[PDB]
Amino acid sequence: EGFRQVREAHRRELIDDYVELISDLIREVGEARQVDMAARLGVSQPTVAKMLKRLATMGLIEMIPWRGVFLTAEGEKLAQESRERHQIVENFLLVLGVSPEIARRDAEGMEHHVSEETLDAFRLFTQ
Amino acid sequence: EGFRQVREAHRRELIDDYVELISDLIREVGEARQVDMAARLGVSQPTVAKMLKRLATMGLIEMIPWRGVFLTAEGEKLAQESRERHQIVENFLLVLGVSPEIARRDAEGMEHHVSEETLDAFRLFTQ
Repeated sequence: EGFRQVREAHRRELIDDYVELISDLIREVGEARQVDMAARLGVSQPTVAKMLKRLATMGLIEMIPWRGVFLTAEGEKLAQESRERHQIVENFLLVLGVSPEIARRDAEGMEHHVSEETLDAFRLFTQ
Repeated sequence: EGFRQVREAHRRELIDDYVELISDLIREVGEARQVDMAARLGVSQPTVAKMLKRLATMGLIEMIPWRGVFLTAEGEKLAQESRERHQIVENFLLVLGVSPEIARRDAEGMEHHVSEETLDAFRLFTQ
């Protein structure tokens, strides 16, 4: 599998993606169902169900019968913070002059590998 | 598991890391053994052996009895190119003003999520 540090960083990125996904789903279609999450992640339903229980254990999500998944106050803030980091990187790349599509693409995959000091540096760039 | 596009990007990053690792090992200790590769990757020996056969099939590596693993001309160039991309990102972050340690860290994890247009933009930055 791998070094503890790397697995822990990978777990963190998964958590962020899951809570951002849930918020985006509620915001776009009004609900976040397990089947829709699975389809939008590209994974089976069993693995989504598996991650949801981990999230509940971390007090990040609440599951309601016939209504799907929702975020808790802690989970919604976590999603807001991830989104914010992705935006800082995206805006930085836009200031650099990268096409809007590519800027948004790279920012999504890059953010999780950007240290805090680097993100600050990106933010710094006002121009 | 996931979307084809994502799995293919992940496979690519693994290939680069493996060939860079092999070149770095030969350069630092004169040889690249499976047990040392496994230990330095944080994975078991079975998975390294598994990836090595995939690399041989791609004509990227050659395995020699009692001598370990070596790269082919194609494999050595692939490693040189990965290293180069990591360097472009690292230098870019240094120009930005990020500490040497963090610059090298983020560049390693970032490069695989940086599109070509973005890398050019990074290179562009001369300052």
